[PDB]
Amino acid sequence: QLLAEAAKHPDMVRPNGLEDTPQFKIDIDQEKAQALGVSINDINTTLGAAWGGSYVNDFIDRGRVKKVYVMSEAKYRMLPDDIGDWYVRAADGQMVPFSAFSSSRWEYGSPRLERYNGLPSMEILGQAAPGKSTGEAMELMEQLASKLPTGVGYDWTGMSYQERLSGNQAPSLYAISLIVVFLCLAALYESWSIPFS
Amino acid sequence: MPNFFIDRPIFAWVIAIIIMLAGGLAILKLPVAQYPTIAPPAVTISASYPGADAKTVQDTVTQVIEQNMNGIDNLMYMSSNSDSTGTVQITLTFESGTDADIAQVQVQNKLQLAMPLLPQEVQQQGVSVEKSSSSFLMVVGVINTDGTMTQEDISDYVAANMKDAISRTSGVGDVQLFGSQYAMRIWMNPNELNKFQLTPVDVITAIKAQNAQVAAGQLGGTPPVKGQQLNASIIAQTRLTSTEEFGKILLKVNQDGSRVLLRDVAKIELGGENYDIIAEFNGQPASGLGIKLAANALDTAAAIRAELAKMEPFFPSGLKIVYPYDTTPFVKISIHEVVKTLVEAIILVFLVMYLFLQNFRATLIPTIAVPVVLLGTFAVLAAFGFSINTLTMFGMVLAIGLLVDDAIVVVENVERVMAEEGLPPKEATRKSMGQIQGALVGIAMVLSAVFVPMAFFGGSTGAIYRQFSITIVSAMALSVLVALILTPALCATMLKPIAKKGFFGWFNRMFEKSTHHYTDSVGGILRSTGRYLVLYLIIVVGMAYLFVRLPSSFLPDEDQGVFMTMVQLPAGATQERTQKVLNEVTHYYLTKEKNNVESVFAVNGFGFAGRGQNTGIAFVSLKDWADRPGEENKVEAITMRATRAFSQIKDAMVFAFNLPAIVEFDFELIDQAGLGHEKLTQARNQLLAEAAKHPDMVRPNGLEDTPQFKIDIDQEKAQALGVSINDINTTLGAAWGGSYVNDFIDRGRVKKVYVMSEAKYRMLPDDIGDWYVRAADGQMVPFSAFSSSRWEYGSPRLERYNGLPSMEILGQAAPGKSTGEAMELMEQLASKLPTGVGYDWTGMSYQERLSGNQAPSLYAISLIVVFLCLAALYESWSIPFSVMLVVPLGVIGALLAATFRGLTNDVYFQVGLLTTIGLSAKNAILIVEFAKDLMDKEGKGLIEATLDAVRMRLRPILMTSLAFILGVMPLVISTGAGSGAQNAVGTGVMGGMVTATVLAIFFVPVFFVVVRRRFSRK
Amino acid sequence: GADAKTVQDTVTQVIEQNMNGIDNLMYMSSNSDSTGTVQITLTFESGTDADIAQVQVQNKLQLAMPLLPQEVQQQGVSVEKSSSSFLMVVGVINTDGTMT
Amino acid sequence: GMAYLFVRLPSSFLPDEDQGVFMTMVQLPAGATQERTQKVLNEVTHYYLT
Amino acid sequence: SPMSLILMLVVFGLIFYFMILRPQQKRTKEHKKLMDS
Ligand SMILES: CC1(C)S[C@@H]2[C@H](NC(=O)[C@H](N)c3ccccc3)C(=O)N2[C@H]1C(=O)O
Ligand SMILES: CC1(C)S[C@@H]2[C@H](NC(=O)[C@H](N)c3ccccc3)C(=O)N2[C@H]1C(=O)O
Ligand SMILES: CC1(C)S[C@@H]2[C@H](NC(=O)[C@H](N)c3ccccc3)C(=O)N2[C@H]1C(=O)O
Repeated sequence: QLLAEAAKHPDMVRPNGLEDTPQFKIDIDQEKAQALGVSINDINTTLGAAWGGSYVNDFIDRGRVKKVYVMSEAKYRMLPDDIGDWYVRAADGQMVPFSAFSSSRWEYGSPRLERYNGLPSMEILGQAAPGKSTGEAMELMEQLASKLPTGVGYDWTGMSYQERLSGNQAPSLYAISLIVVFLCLAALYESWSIPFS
Repeated sequence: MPNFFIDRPIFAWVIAIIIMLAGGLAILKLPVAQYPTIAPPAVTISASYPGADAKTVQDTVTQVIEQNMNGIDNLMYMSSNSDSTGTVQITLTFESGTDADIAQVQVQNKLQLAMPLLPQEVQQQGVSVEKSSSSFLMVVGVINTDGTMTQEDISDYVAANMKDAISRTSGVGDVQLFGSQYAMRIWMNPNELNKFQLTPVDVITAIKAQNAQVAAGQLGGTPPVKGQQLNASIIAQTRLTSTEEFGKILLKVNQDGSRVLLRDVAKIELGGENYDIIAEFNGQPASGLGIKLAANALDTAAAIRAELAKMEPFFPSGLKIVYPYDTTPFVKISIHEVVKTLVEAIILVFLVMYLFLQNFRATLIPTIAVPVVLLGTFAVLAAFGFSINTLTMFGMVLAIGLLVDDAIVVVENVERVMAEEGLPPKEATRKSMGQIQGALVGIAMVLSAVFVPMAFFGGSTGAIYRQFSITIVSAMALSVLVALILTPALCATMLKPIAKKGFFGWFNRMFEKSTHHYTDSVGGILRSTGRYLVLYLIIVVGMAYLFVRLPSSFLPDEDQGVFMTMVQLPAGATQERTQKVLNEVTHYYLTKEKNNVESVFAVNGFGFAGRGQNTGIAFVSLKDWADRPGEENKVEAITMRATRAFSQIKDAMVFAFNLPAIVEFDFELIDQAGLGHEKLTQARNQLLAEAAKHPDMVRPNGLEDTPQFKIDIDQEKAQALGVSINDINTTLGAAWGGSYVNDFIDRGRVKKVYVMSEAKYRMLPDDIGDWYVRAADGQMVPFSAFSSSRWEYGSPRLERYNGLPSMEILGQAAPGKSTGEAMELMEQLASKLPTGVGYDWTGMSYQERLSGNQAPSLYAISLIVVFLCLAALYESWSIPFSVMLVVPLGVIGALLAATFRGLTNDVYFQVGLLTTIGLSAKNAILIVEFAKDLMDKEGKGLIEATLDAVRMRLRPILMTSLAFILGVMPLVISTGAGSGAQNAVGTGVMGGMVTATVLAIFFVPVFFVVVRRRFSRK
Repeated sequence: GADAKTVQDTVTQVIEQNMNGIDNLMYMSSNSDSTGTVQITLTFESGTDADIAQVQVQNKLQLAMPLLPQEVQQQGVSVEKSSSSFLMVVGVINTDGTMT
Repeated sequence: GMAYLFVRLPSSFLPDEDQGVFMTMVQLPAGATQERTQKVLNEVTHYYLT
Repeated sequence: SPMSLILMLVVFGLIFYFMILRPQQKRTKEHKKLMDS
């Protein structure tokens, strides 16, 4: 709603994360799993192991320690169906397909996922480049998005949280020298009345 | 530079304004703080072992950790506790002044270098480590308005938004909490289990199984097959959420294809992590936030209160936030006094001036000669490591008076000439500063030999004396210059003479006389000295006697709108009981102390020296000062009387008390020759008991031994039946102490999943049989088939000092005077004890040199740096003693003062006389000065010179005093807000400044004259 | 081999939640790649002891890592400081077309 | 005039100083295999060398 | 708060009633100087 709305006051604002990706749900059916006599372990391992890669031992390779990974070669893990392909062993001493107790289904998920201060959060890159007065560019956001639901709050990160920049504070120290200089110059014998020149 | 700065006003003015502007900023850059970091920072390693006990923990965690710290820097003293619950708290203290940051980071490693040994349960729960500071900067608590909140939901709710919300403010602290973040609890039940032939194991197992996020690569990742276009990660089993799913777990399946859910064996519900601490607010279900810290300490506080709105609306059923304990107001209600003081003093001074200089056209001088300084003073405060706090505030306030002083001491003489020589504004002001010149310096540099010297002190005490010392040195600095470069300047611009009404301006006449009577007097008294000199000593004696007759306190028992009260029940007291007895406590306040007691944060099961479900504490928040009139309506008594009321409250000890008025006796025994707790507890017996036969009208701090339940698993019988000595131990502790199984996300947050048998099956010894373990055979077995009981004693909490078995004592001898004797008994008294039993000093006691026990060391010192500093005046030796001598006078004044007032020799007091002595020294100088001058500056005239001086100098002396002695009357009375401190200070100087002027003048012309007659005698 | 779900809740969480007391925590950023990667960046007020400002942390990490999934502990948790990125980036290449 | 003139001038942090270096990014659709991201990188790499 | 009218007054009153109280204590300790006899 926001990134989209903010989009109706511009001339000619974006999320920084990635957007949601398709994912593959498995749902291991315990009962059916136990009915067959297969450790809900041998399963999970026999899965991730072959699809994600396990860090087994270590081994020295030409005078250096290295890892020993195990993962099923590509040929057998490119497609959903390929899941059946994998057979787990049951106590019985007889192999079992995943498919004998697994079901699929697709759902969306989130490639990268983020949270600000232990809290679920999403970053935005709102840029107003006139060049002048950005202290206004921020105001929209904070109120603009104020029309949002409940739980949704806001805050400033990165460059934005560093409130006082150069120029947004420059006017503060300047008027100052109008003190330390007027001041310093007055020290010349009798200054007052004259300093202004 | 005066005769120099006096012909060029603007460069002067301008150099003052600068100093001013040094505040416009200084103020700001400053962290307002309640108090000066006054303690040894100290790392404190917390550990836990769910369901253990004082035995295991003591030996399986505290030990593997206290013993694995062979090399650390600045280990002052390693304290230790070991609660029967798993809790372990090795606190490590460090010499006041170390790198709190590395002092702790320097440790943790040695912890890692040992934690791989800790019991799995202990590692897992997570070992902890922190620093301990001013405890809870302000303790917010949450409560349900709409009676819809559980004893746990407020902790839970607090746990997800607030606790971590802490840092919404500008700055925040280390530790905070109460209550219990929710936790998936699967209360179990032995009967069903035995029915289904099931073990707690199966359960604990069935959990780690059907509930646990799993990693499952992804389709078409890593070394793909060339030509794959789709790439998506796989998602398998995840964590659990619904309180129901857990219930829907799968435990077993019999012969009829039917299944058994976790539900079928245990009640599953959303509970807390541990049920040992229940808290109440005016007896209303409530949980709080232990904000143990959080920069402008004053501003932070006020901001958590700003953040407050972020949750008013939030959550439908009340949830009104209340602030039971807040150590904040003591700042606004302190910064004020300073101001009020400065304000009242600056005004108060203005007036005096009129009744003396009667010129408004020159009454302004000081009114600049004061702020300007207290400003630059603020500046030189951030100059170093000092914080705008109450302590460094008094100095401001205190020094104020003094700060003022210089003013007139510079405006009168600079004007005295205005009538004496009838000389012109500008031409006079030079000559004016042509004398108080050096005087002014030494005078100032001299005090630095009485405030500074005191700064450098012990460890804790000095932590204030300096927060003091410089606070006044600093202010004594700006003093001279501002009074040397600005005053001489601000005086030479505005003013108008003559070499000479009625109304109230006849006053001057009344004054003149008294000037004369003084002159006429001293002269006569001089003539016959000895008569007055012998009187001097009598006093000298008196003072002393008087002095040694006055007590010694650290700092007052300052009244703070806060106060604790404790509750300790008998060994074994169930939660219920501790509560029944807490409820009474809570009553009394809300009941019979209505007019004051605003509230009463009560917590069942949590005592400062004891813990479990026997202890208890209540946070009583009295109604503010302006609403409690009389003394009897104040803390000292409210506490005094309540404890009295409790007395007759049979079978549990209770009492309350005011707070130390600064964050902070203790005697440690040791098990050194290898004995044991029992023998060691057998000795602390003989001692605490014996020490008890020399008192007027001494106690262990730990808890005493509690009844325990021994089990003794009979291995043989156990194996004969075919039951894993494991399935056993687990199936036991598991169901009786609670295991930390998996984790599960609860509404977007990770939480624990604990398993423990519901109460119904674990309240009594017999209930042990109830539990059935499974044997390989495939047939259930009772514990009772291989377990036996028996009761023995044990020790609730258990402790050890420096990796060694030890017990703490709280030996207090409160006469007030000489505690260095109170200790001696102990060390020798207990010397009659067995072998292995040693002693040592912990806490407050180990900090040997306190304030007053060392004060005599630095004092005799200034008798060097002052005598010394003052000698630098042209030709000093032979003469120095006179100013020196003037000291006892103002001293017997401040003394009589605190004596009558029934006051003790407190720090601010130990401070006082110094001020005074400074003044006692002050005036004297300005007299012996002109005295010295005259005799050399021009024609010789001893006696005829001193008088002449004793005259010229009287108007000022008297002048100042009217001021100072007026910019202090304020503090001495007041006992409404803070003020106890403001009592010792104020009363300290009045009594001084009085006996420091009437009595102190006459003698200087004496001391000095006789110190001079002491020269031509060789 | 995890994914944005587990990691988010089984590592980032057991670690972001187990840092209750740290000094100068300006703002705690966070990413959680679907691959296992987790990057809690902790910023500090311009001007602190980069050295203790970090050494002051690690402990609170240990005070929590025993909970991380075995796979995660094992791979090795890491911690660093971030400065001027790559003072100069050298790369290597095969001249003789013999390198993988 | 000065004033008017002043308020008429923009505000930059520091120039967009030219440095003999420069980054260019490549973001493909959700699911894009390595291959794809590469196919689209290769073009990028081209243009410059090209 | 605007209590300067009840405070500034306490001043005019305070000063006088306190100064002479100082001067007086300095006239008796001045006469008791009869120790010249
Ligand atoms: C606040 C401090 C500057 S003074 C205090 C103490 N220093 C001394 O006691 C001093 N060396 C000394 C004086 C006399 C005899 C023996 C030793 C110390 O350490 N603290 C400092 C700190 O912690 O920062
Ligand atoms: C914010 C501040 C008040 S403290 C910080 C620092 N002060 C010190 O290092 C410390 N007092 C010191 C130690 C050793 C010798 C001399 C002084 C300093 O200067 N800053 C102040 C400021 O710039 O305003
Ligand atoms: C490079 C530094 C010496 S100046 C810079 C900053 N200090 C201030 O902003 C200063 N106290 C201030 C001025 C005006 C208003 C409020 C506060 C700070 O911190 N940095 C120092 C550091 O990191 O070493």
